[PDB]
Amino acid sequence: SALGKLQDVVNQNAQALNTLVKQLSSNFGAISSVLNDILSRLDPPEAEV
Amino acid sequence: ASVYAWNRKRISNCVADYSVLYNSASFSTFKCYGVSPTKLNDLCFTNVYA
Repeated sequence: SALGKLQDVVNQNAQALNTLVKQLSSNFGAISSVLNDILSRLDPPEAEV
Repeated sequence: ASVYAWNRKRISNCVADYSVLYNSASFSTFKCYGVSPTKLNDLCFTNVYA
């Protein structure tokens, strides 16, 4: 634990990046979290939404 | 079937050409939801219920 002060910095940034990446799996109200799935199914007038 | 007792047909393990239906002159209504009627032949489904 002696170098916890340095490890904490590494952990906080790794955690921040992991969270940022995980957010890509969220729908946010969309039919899918995957942009390619939306584009393959819907036409622009609906895909845009 | 009567609408109160509608008939469900399960469709699986096959090639689904939706252009035969969509480009037909014989239907008065053809409304697709959650999917474009012209992209159907590019998609794969785990099941279709008619």
